[PDB]
Amino acid sequence: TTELRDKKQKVYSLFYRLDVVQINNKEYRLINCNTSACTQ
Amino acid sequence: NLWVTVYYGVPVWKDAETTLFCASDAKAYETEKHNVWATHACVPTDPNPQEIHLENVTEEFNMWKNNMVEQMHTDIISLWDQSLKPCVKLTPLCVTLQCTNVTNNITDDMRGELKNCSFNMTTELRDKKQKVYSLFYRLDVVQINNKEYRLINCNTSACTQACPKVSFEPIPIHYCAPAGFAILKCKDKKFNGTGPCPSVSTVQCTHGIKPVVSTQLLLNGSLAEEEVMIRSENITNNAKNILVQFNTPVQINCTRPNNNTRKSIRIGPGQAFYATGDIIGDIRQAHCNVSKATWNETLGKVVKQLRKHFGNNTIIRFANSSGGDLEVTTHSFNCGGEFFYCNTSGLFNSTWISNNDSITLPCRIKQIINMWQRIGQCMYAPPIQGVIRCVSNITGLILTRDTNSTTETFRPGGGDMRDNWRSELYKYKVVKIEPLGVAPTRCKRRV
Amino acid sequence: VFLGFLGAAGSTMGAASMTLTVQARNLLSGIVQLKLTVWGIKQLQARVLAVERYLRDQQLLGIWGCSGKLICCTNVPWNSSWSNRNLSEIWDNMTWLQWDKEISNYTQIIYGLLEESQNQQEKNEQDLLALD
Amino acid sequence: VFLGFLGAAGSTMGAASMTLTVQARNLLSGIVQLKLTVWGIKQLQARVLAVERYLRDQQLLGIWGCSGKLICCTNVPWNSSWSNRNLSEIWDNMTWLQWDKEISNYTQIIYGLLEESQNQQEKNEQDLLALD
Amino acid sequence: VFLGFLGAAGSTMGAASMTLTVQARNLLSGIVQLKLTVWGIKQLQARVLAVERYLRDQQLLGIWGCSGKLICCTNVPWNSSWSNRNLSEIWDNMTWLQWDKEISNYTQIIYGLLEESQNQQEKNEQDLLALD
Repeated sequence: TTELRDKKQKVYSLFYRLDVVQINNKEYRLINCNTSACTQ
Repeated sequence: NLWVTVYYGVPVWKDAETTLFCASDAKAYETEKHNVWATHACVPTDPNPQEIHLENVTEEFNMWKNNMVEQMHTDIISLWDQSLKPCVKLTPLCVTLQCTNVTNNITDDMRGELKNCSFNMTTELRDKKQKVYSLFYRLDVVQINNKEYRLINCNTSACTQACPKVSFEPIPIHYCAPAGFAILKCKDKKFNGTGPCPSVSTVQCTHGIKPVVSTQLLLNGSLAEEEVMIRSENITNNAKNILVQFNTPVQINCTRPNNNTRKSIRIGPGQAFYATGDIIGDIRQAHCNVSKATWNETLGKVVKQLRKHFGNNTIIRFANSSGGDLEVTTHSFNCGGEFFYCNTSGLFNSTWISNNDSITLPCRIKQIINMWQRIGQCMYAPPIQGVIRCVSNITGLILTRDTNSTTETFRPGGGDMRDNWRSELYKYKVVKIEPLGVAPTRCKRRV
Repeated sequence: VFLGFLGAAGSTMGAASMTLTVQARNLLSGIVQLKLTVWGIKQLQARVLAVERYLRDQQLLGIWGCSGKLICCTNVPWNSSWSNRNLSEIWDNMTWLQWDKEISNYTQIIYGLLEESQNQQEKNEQDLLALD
Repeated sequence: VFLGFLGAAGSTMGAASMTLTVQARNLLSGIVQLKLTVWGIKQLQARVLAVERYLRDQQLLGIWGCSGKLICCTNVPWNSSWSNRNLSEIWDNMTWLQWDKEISNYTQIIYGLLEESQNQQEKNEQDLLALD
Repeated sequence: VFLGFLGAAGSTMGAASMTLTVQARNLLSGIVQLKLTVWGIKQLQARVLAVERYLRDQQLLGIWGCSGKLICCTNVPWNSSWSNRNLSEIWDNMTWLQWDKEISNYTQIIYGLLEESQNQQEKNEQDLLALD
């Protein structure tokens, strides 16, 4: 989601496999989300 | 032979900055209405403010390095923010608007200026939405890419709704120094902006100063004695500006002839938003009324001064600003919570040689505003229900100085609101008393 | 005659000495009388700084064996290099502000001997007088 | 005999004067020993107000040339209009609370002369005795 | 000779007494000079605690009729049970730290008589000398 609260926007980004984990291309998850929130 | 003798309570002082604090009568606290302005948390004034003229005491006054202004400025800003934090944020208003022209009395004198938009807005019932509508000035919204429009603030920052209970009425504030510091006040009717004052007095605290925010024109300030006062950091430097203080109040009467309603919409959960209902009544553009002969007369008195710092054979012309940002281009001011932007071309359009009637000033209304040139945040004014009209005293000008051997042109400016505070605080300065002193005296001390 | 706070500021040092207490009282003053808030820690800070401001110098007068202040003598002789003027040229023809204008140059220098000499020597001496 | 804080409060002014120090100590007391929080600025404010409360009057005793307080004499005569009673009618037959009940009417009035008369005159005089 | 803050700490109590003021000054020190913030209430708290820390004991010296401190005598005799040593065994052969190591055991006990005896008796007596 972008600033325009209505339609999303398909984007891409790189993430280390130390940061993400497979759920269950394939589906992955930010590791922190199972423990707590994360701040930039 | 003389000896070192120690003295205490010596009437001497050094120019020094400290932390000033406010004072505010006792009737100003009776206005209640859930803390109007940033004031309530402020020590009541004494019923008998004291003073004392000081004979034989003279010294320098420098309004251009008077740090009282700087404190006051940032303190007012702080107050502003604190009064908004506990109020409703308008973040979910940032949506695509579907807008159309408003058919004002045919054909078209009003030029619309407002669009009756509509969109599906969220309500308390977190499950089903409802379509609502509201009016917004075309100064607040902008076309995306009926047509689609956007709240202008959403490209820069979030916006917060000012509480409907809190007001913006300027209230007289007194400033006091802590023990060991003195408030000095010259009573000299003459003052160049800096230098020695033959007649110096001192006071407990300052006189009540209203925190009036305005550009170009100064409103509800203090009056000058003798002649019109011209003050500038450097008259010859046109990179600077000129402060003009009047001798006689110049009445200005501004009106918004719109008995409009407030279709408040419950954009919860819980918190409420005040949208613009309908506009009915005398559909005329808001404007200001100025006594023309009065303006001409006073302007002349101003030119006399100018003559006195430029020569007895020069030409003085007055014109409007260089243009650009509306906030600087036009005269901005608050009346009753509403923000006006007026075309002062109707005033600043004249000339003087070598040696009713009334004026109507077209104004515009904005609801999204930015204080003190500050970016990163914005404040939404709620529409004020009913016809809004008020009157005030013009008490000075903020002028700037524009093939340089005769004709010079001057124009209105502003922007930096520290100028406004300084236009009053020039009468004051703060010094630090040093009680301890020594001196030679014929005395040899025994056991 | 009561003049008022700093009422003698515009007079000779001799004249001004008459009413040092009228000033002394208000050097510390006293009285005065949603959380935080502007002013919330400013009145705090200021009122604190007043107390410190006062005692910082009061302690010096405590060290400089007087205490009964406003005025007291010492056993330190005045060095002629510290603005060589006559008493009538000083006390009967100069304000305190004008005085500081000059003498301020030797402030810490004079404090040296005030902070010490007498304070050191007045004592010991007394202990020795207590021998019998 | 140690009575305790305000232990002589219920006695004649003469009797009470015996143990003024027992009270004096606790007039300032001392000791005592997520941010802000309730109490966070209340213990602050209170402990401050204690210090001010104390010194505000202590300075007056500093001005009223005594310092060695609890009790000291002056050179100001008592005006008979200020409750004309005999010493046995006062000191041997009246508590301090009962005393204030009456004399409180002339508080500032008496302070006038205490704040001044002697403080003014005791001095100058001394400077003149220092002539030789 | 100026040694510096605590410059005589490593010397005999007799020697150390020479320069008590050099220490005294910095016992209270003074000077020092987005809201809250870390340090925001820590410099506050600390600077406060310094003032209290000081006065708490200073008042005791106020009560113990001296005021002109660093050193003063009393009319309380030393009980031999409080570390029975000779003067040369004490003053000429012991540091202040070593002294406290022993005498600290009777601190409050000694304070009892200091807080009282003389303070009680010195007075009354004087009032009686004022009879004529």
